[PDB]
Amino acid sequence: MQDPLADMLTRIRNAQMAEKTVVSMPSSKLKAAVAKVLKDEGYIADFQISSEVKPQLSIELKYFEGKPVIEEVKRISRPGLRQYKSVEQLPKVRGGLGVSIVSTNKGVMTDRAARAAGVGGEVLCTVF
Amino acid sequence: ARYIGPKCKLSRREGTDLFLKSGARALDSKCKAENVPGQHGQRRGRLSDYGLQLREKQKVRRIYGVLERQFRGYYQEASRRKGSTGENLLQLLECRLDNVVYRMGFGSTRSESRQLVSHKAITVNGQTVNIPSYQVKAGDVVAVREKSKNQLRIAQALELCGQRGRVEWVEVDLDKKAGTFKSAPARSDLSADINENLIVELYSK
Amino acid sequence: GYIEKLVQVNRVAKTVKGGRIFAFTALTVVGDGKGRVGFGRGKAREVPAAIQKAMEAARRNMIQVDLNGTTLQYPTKSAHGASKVYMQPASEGTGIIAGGAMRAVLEVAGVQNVLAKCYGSTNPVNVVYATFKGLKNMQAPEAVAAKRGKSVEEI
Amino acid sequence: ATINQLVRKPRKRMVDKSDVPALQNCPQRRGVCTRVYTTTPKKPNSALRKVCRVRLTNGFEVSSYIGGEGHNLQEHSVVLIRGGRVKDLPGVRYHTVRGSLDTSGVKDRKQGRSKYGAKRP
Amino acid sequence: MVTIRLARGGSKKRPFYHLTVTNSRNARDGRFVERIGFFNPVATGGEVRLSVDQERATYWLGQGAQPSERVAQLLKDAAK
Amino acid sequence: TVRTLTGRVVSDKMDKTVTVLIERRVKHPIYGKYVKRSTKLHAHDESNQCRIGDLVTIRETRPLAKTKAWTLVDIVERAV
RNA sequence: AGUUGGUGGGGUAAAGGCCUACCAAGGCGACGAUCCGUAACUGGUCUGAGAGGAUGAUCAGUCACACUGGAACUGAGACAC
RNA sequence: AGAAUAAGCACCGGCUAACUUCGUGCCAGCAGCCGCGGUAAUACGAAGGGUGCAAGCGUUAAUCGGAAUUACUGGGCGUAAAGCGCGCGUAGGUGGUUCAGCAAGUUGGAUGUGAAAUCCCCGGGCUCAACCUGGGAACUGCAUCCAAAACUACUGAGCUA
Repeated sequence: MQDPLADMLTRIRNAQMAEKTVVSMPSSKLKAAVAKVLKDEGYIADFQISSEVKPQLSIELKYFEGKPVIEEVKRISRPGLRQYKSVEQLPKVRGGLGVSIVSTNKGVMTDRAARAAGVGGEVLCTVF
Repeated sequence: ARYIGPKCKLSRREGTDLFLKSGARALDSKCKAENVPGQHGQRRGRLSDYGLQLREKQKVRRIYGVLERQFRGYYQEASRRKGSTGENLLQLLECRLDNVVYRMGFGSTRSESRQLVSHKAITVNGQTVNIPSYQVKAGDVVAVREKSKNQLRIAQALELCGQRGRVEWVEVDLDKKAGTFKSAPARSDLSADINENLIVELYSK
Repeated sequence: GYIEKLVQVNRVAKTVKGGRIFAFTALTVVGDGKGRVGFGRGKAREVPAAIQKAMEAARRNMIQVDLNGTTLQYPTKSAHGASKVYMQPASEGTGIIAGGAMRAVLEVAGVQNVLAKCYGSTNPVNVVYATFKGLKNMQAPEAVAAKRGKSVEEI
Repeated sequence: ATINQLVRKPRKRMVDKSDVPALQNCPQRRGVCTRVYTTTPKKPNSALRKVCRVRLTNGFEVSSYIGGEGHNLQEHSVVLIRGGRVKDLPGVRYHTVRGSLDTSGVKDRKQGRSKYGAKRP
Repeated sequence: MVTIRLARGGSKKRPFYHLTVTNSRNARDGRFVERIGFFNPVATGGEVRLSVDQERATYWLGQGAQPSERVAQLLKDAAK
Repeated sequence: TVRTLTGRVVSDKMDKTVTVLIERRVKHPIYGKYVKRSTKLHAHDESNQCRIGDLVTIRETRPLAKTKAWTLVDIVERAV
């Protein structure tokens, strides 16, 4: 309703508790772009956009040993409290093993790349 | 100040060979090291976790004759200095002038070394330093004052230092009765019977 | 070669027709001291029997914690029944900064340099469960790369 | 809890009132004894504790415990009072420092002499 | 008047002086506009006895600053 | 060159002066949430044009009344 | 209700209701005005892993005061320990 | 010149390192909490012993911590304290999706400032230390300018969830 992005993570998180294979939900620039980071990071197998006037976003999910690959996904920059960090202040999820997706001005992209690119932005969510 | 008193009780309380006595005789022939001092030396009873750390703390304190206020500052400086707080600790009080002289063997015990150093009888780098707690550096030469060269105490202790374990990190010239501090020893160079990790954990309480 | 530590000994009781009966409950933690750890409980009428029953029960329920080496890998938080525990890796030198209830667990499990804190209830039985759950869910970097299907380049 | 609810009204910290209000942020005060008496403790205890009512230099009237065995205090005696209450004595929240001004230290004391103002023999 | 004087900034029986640019009305160790150098009368080993920062010393001198009888001697000694 | 502020005007029932509301957003020091703030300033208007509801711009300028140190730049938007 | 603006004049080293004459009814306030109690402020200090909490000795910057109230004089500078 | 002029304080039931005896017997008393003492007290008084500290040792008074016990970091509201009796609604807070613009937020850099001392890092001088001091770091802030347009704010144009 008032946070379509957090709807994406919770839809993903609920499915992995229920051992579902694919999920469907309306798409957007942020939803598709965050799916880009997740797929290139290996947390999701693949994502497609059903290009119609009302587009969906479909994610097929990954399980390694039955346990879902994404152990935990947590929203950070909620609409009630938008969170902005500098390059030095960007979070490190689980000591660098995880990824904290940060929407910088060079597109949506991970915290590891943001430090390399030397740009901060809005810390959207943390993954592990 | 300094602790003045019977020395076996310090070793008997812990049950470890504290080097408060010269190596002329083994401690068992001098004192009942198998009992803690006092009337109730024959009892039993497991020490608590905190007690083990505190007993570990006083072993390092009693071996070198240091009060905790300096030790706490020595801990603070060890906590200050980069690297592990563990080995930063023992180096700080191993570089004391009295302890270095004891390693040089000019005194049979650190108590002799402290009195001998405090009596202006030791000059390091040519200048008389009469304080036990001076921190010597790498390459510093520590010598005995020329008027004190004929002291039988250093004359006796130098031989007693032979049958005590030749320490590698410092060398002594017998004829000149002067030695140089090469470098600060590492963990392997000191006795492993200590547990310096008990030092850090106790001071976090 | 198994190092064993006693966390607590507790005197519980139950009432019957006439007086009360006393039972001693002890919880201990066992481990190799490098990579293995295990905890167990045991109830017996007497302390020498009580601490012993905990011994086999602990050694029969052990796991494999994947430490980074002399320390833990990543700061993690674990909870079990109103007992929240936070543990963070620490550099070489600092001792075991943890509560006496869990200090046995990290020290026995081979951890020697860690920063830990207990939040919420501090029941020794429950906090041991909490740290155990955190240590069991521990993941080494090569395992996470396997989940995401990449190399250690993800760091 | 809501971050917006906190912005309007920040979290408030209670300030506990001192358990020694008549001392007024001072380590000790000087007073005179208006009444020396003995009182009975609560349920578990049973004794005759010596307590005296003190008129402090700031006007406060309080009762403070007299520690030790035996005391020489009576009406119109200048004493120094320190903090710390007595759990089994209702209404007593101060202690009388032995060995200062009129209240002499306990006679024949050998252990813990400094706490009770006792000379070394 | 702006003046260049010495601010006693050492310890008991062990004086240390800061060569200080300040208004003459301010106290000796008090307010100033700029410190330019220092002087060590009891320097023993590696302690520099007198550092002047000759650049800024000329600028305030060109602005009308009047050095005291000690700084003027030290200023010449630095250049001599 | 010169810092000019923009705001919504609120009152114009005076002579040759108009009151402009300035919108600010300062984060709470602890909770880090942006809270909208108000800064009503008594702007001077040598001739009167601005009516209520118009966005205008003002410069910190000469104090020319007891509460009037800001004067108008121009109307950027007129409340038709 | 000089209260908030405007106009003329006076006044200051200088703008300004700083003062005055006249005109208008304005100005501030739940974004806390006004009132009550307390209090010199800051760099800083203590504690804390940090975020924070407590505090404003020594030293340094600013301010206010000089037995209480008020007033001006001289002077570049004071309404002056 | 001569060991000659130089050791005391608190505690020992658990928390908390350190125990026996004697006298007392819910009296005397201790006590930060649990609590001890009513005739065989490691908890009272004394002795011995030990413990910790040491020209200092304890008590008080006060702040912070422990206290995640005002929880932003970092708490809760079925029964432990906590969902207004229930609607509507003002200020406010937050707002589906697409394109373009702008640049207040946001990000990076530069400049000025953020007094000195202090905190911190590397050195130097007092026989060492306390202390002094050199340089650096920091002052997490503000102001201006320059770049960027993923997200928020604004503007313009749309779409139907």
